[PDB]
Amino acid sequence: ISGGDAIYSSTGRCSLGFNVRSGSTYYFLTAGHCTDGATTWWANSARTTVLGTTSGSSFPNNDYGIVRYTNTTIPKDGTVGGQDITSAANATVGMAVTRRGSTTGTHSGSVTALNATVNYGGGDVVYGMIRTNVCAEPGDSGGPLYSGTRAIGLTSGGSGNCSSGGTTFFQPVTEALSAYGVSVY
Amino acid sequence: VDCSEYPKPACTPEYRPLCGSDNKTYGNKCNFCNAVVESNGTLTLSHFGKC
Repeated sequence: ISGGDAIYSSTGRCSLGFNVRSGSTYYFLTAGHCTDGATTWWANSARTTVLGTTSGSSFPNNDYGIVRYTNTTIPKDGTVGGQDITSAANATVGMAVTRRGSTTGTHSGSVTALNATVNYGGGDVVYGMIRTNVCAEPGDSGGPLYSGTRAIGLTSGGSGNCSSGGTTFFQPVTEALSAYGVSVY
Repeated sequence: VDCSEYPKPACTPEYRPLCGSDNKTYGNKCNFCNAVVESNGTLTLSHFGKC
């Protein structure tokens, strides 16, 4: 299982952001909006391959969550699709980024702005977000935003679509790494 | 589903599908409600789930 792949909660489907860990404990990161109110995660629609359970959730205000892996056999690739990730960095305006989601696959573009505030309504406001010209569609939540071998962010949301084009915002991955003490591999 | 609070400028892309009167599956309520607005109220809900 890698970044960009589907993940299933009792409520719907998201995307695995990045495979991370602390010591010998592995977790995965995804969107806070996916982890809020979800307990267990499964690797498939049938809900048979159990992945693990929610250890943390930060949404709204931020948009990151973490899931402690409980499946011992599932391979936990430290990649985004075939793509290896070695470190993490902070987005910069003009940075070329790539997103991978479980509905859309891989789409490229660049960072158009930093620290954007996005209001999803009903007090769901998030802040400190990476703005990009990359499209994303339902199902893509929590996917990875990378730049070559660097982890940059987690798909939070936005507007438009992949056919007509759109705007997507990403939550910096470093904030999430630091909140939980985990590191990418 | 109530689309009064729409349109909404941005939507989280969590996948919880709905079926619209246009036989198109909308990924979630937010995508669904913004389309209903976009159609000037023309679009409705056929049922929950994929079409």
